[PDB]
Amino acid sequence: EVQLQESGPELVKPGASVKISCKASGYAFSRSWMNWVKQRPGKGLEWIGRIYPGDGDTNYNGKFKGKATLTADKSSSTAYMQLSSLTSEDSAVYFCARGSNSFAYWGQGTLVTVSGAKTTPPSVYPLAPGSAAQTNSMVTLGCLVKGYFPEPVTVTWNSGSLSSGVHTFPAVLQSDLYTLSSSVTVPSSTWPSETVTCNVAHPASSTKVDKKIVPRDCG
Amino acid sequence: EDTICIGYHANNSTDTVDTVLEKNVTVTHSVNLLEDSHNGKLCLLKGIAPLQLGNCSVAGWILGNPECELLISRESWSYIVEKPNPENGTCYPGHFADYEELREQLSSVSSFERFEIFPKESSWPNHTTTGVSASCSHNGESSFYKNLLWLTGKNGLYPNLSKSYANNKEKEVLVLWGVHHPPNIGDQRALYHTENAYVSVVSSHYSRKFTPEIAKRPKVRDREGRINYYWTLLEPGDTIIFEANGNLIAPRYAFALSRGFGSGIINSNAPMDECDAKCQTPQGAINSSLPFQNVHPVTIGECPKYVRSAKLRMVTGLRNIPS
Amino acid sequence: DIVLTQSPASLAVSLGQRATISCKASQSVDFDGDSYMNWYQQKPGQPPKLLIYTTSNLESGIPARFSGSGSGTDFTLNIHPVEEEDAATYYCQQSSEDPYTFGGGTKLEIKRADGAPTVSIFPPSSEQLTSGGASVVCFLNNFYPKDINVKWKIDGSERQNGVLNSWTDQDSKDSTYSMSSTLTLTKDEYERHNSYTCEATHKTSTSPIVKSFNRN
Amino acid sequence: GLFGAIAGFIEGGWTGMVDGWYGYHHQNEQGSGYAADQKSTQNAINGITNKVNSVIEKMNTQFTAVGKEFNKLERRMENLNKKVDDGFIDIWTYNAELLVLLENERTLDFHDSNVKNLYEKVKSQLKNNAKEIGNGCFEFYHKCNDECMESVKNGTYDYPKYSEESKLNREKI
Ligand SMILES: *[C@@H]1O[C@H](CO)[C@@H](O[C@@H]2O[C@H](CO)[C@@H](O[C@@H]3O[C@H](CO)[C@@H](O)[C@H](O[C@H]4O[C@H](CO)[C@@H](O)[C@H](O[C@H]5O[C@H](CO)[C@@H](O)[C@H](O)[C@@H]5O)[C@@H]4O)[C@@H]3O)[C@H](O)[C@H]2NC(C)=O)[C@H](O)[C@H]1NC(C)=O
Ligand SMILES: *[C@@H]1O[C@H](CO)[C@@H](O[C@@H]2O[C@H](CO)[C@@H](O[C@@H]3O[C@H](CO)[C@@H](O)[C@H](O)[C@@H]3O)[C@H](O)[C@H]2NC(C)=O)[C@H](O)[C@H]1NC(C)=O
Ligand SMILES: *[C@@H]1O[C@H](CO)[C@@H](O[C@@H]2O[C@H](CO)[C@@H](O[C@@H]3O[C@H](CO)[C@@H](O)[C@H](O)[C@@H]3O)[C@H](O)[C@H]2NC(C)=O)[C@H](O)[C@H]1NC(C)=O
Repeated sequence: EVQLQESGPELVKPGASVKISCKASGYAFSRSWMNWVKQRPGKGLEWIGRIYPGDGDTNYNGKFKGKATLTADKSSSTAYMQLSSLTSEDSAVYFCARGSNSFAYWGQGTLVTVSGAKTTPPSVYPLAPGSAAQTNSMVTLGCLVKGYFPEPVTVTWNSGSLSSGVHTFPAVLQSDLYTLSSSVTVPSSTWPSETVTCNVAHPASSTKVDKKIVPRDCG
Repeated sequence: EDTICIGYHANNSTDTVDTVLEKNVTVTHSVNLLEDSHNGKLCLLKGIAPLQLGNCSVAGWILGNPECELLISRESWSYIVEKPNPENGTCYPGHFADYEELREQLSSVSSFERFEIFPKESSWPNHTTTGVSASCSHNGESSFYKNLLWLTGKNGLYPNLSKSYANNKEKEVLVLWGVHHPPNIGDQRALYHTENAYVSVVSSHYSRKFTPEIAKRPKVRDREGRINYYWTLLEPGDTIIFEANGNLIAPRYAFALSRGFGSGIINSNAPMDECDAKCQTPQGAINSSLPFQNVHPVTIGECPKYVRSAKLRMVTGLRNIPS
Repeated sequence: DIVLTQSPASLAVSLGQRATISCKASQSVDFDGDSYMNWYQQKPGQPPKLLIYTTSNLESGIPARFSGSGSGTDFTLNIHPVEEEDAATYYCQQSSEDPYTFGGGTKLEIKRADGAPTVSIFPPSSEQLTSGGASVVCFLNNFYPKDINVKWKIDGSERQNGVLNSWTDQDSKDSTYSMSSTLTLTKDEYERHNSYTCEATHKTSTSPIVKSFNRN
Repeated sequence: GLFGAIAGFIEGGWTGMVDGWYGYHHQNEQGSGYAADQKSTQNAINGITNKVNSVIEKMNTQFTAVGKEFNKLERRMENLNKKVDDGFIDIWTYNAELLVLLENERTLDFHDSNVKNLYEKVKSQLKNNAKEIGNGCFEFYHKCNDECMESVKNGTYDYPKYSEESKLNREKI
């Protein structure tokens, strides 16, 4: 009932600055310390700094004393964090959390990225079984997501209606463009009997694209 | 103790370039010559938006395939975008003669004037303009091409029609008609009441007489008999005449068109996002400043040359060797 | 500052059994009668969840099979019994001195019965073909353990350049792995062959598993 | 490289001297620092940017390459169209990659030439008033001044003013 909703993923070039936001609701925001934690892919969690939105009192990690700045908006109940002169190592996922000695309630986390390529939305290509052979009562289906630079993509199936064994493989980088795949396992009786659309989203470009998969051709 | 020194600049940029003698050498300053990024949208060339056909083919576009109705009266466009597999082509099964040329001729064009070449009220009185097929459905309702007229007989008769059109429109007009081949001889007797049918279309630069040929055929779209489509571009000032005694689906709406240059046919699934870039590709638009792009081969208007290369960087500075 | 050295780095415990995670410390994490030490659960794709606070206090909601214990320079965490859900990584965290720091992290693997990958291969889409490139994907869903090897043969000749492999972490409700392989060939070179096979050699079978397709 | 100066007897580049590409150091008694040769660096930037602008200019942009679509009975033309498109792309790609791989060396060699040409211009002024020590460095046998440090750069050194003093100190080494 208490939720910290974070901002969207962002992409900036090295040396620039960003504001990341964390809007709070469900509790008395004016009263509990806010927190920021940095998680490099693979490497460990790192605590950044603290804002107390009642008084604006700040604590800064000795490592991050110059890179990060923290503010808050009491009326809007939002927490802002500013990072300056970004380099490669700052490209990570940043979490807003509430608590003083025990980080209790955590945010969603945005993946700010610092590199040379530019924001490009992905193309979606359906993946049909091709051969008309019944491997079992089930047939595996999927969608491929090719050619997109900023990392976050969310692949749902029939607007999330199919939670039955859906896989979303981690993205892989080829010449500065992430590509990944998704799969399902739907009974062969109910496909292509019923519509199986995959819903993908790229929050870094505000692009939502669908593509119902259909069997292949030459028929 | 007291010296002078000659040296060469070094910077912290990691811009890597390839030379003939070695490769992947880091350099002070560089310029990229290859444009490697698109946006995956359908912008507006210059300011004039494209003509998104969507589900329809160019065949269903011109004849007004009743599922293509709302993309009519869009006469101003910069280029036409077709879905790769259009599932609304010709609603009536048959052969579309010289499809590819009309496809190519309708790539230079930039303006139509959809006009009623043969108004139904005053040009086909004796005959029946009420020709509807079940295959050309719309809203679960039988319809027909909204640019032609299925001329059947009225009061059991179907006299020799001899209408004609003079091209008084000062520009090239594109006329479209169709010839009927009923499924069996039984329906041929019922639709037109003549077993010896003919359709001739004659102009100062066109003459082809059509004889129909009634036979058993495989069923397509549930209508066994087939319709064959034909077209001709009338020069300004000539007259086309239509005479027949059966099996003629005559035009009602023709297209007076003015050629231009800069348009073509792209097929892609991109969305339109009102982004006014200087040149388009099926997978988006080009930033357009560089002289080389590898995004896609097919382009529309003042793009760079397409080279299938990974990266082309030119050294502007010199070898970077810092402390 | 204080460094939380965490042991072991990788861990695998069968279902219905106990799992023990140690967390040493450079200094003593004790603060006026309690130890300001916390534990967190981080499933892949999710932010950390708070497990134990102030070195033994279980937070509400999460079940009572989680036990935090320890005092002074070193603490431990118990899970009893380990469930399928617990497939994630766990971190220890001190809150005594500025700056607050986390441990190195440790990944919990659930030991279950071995499995055979259900293999699936898909040809490139027709729209993908128009892009000047094409990619064949070979899905390998629902197997166990990690170790698996995929080989691509174009007309029987094994191809190893241009492959891209990505593994999924354990399913939270299946204790199960998956991975996918992609060849990225040119539009022209894709059309110069017919036989596209991806074979997978796994522990579950002496001979490799094979599924393939042709363009007819 | 080719003239032996870049990555040769000038072993590394100076992380300082942002003023330009080529310059001097002049560690003096008054104060050290950096100062880039405005004359030779303006010729270099004016030549490379003329190279680059010349290269793009020789390639007019292409318009509305759409791709013709042929029917089910014209396979001969379709395969012909592919060759006349893929053929041009084969040429233009190849004809562009080598233009880059070839002229990048000429840009590096041109910098190797300029430094080597500049290093000899300083030598021809400081005939026997200095020696060559640190591979690109000169030792003033006459204790130069900042006035005279600017008096080696813009053609403002002369041996005669300091010659006999230099002649004195050569006799003890
Ligand atoms: C604009 O685009 C839309 C979308 O494509 C079109 O709607 C589509 O129309 C087609 C044709 O009406 C629909 O496909 C048919 O769907 C019906 C269900 O209502 C189904 O009965 C039919 O089965 C046909 O498919 C078989 C596949 O080969 C045929 O072989 C079969 O015929 C055999 O059986 C008969 C038995 O009498 C024999 O006589 C034959 O000779 C043959 O042996 C049968 O005809 C199709 O599946 C399609 O579903 C529908 N789209 C959607 C989304 O539902 C519009 O028609 C189009 N607009 C215009 C004007 O054309
Ligand atoms: C262009 O043609 C395509 C098919 O070639 C059309 O796709 C169709 O989209 C409709 C929705 O508009 C789908 O209909 C049904 O929607 C209901 C929602 O209540 C749902 O219950 C069904 O499961 C189904 O989704 C239809 O399935 C889909 N076609 C196929 C073959 O699946 C598209 O709408 C057409 N666009 C235009 C502008 O005409
Ligand atoms: C349908 O076709 C019939 C022909 O079978 C048209 O009927 C008559 O056609 C003639 C010749 O086009 C018209 O001219 C007049 O013929 C009479 C014959 O006695 C002559 O005396 C007049 O001086 C004049 O030449 C005639 O007006 C016309 N009759 C009628 C009643 O229209 C008929 O017009 C066609 N259209 C319709 C809607 O019936």
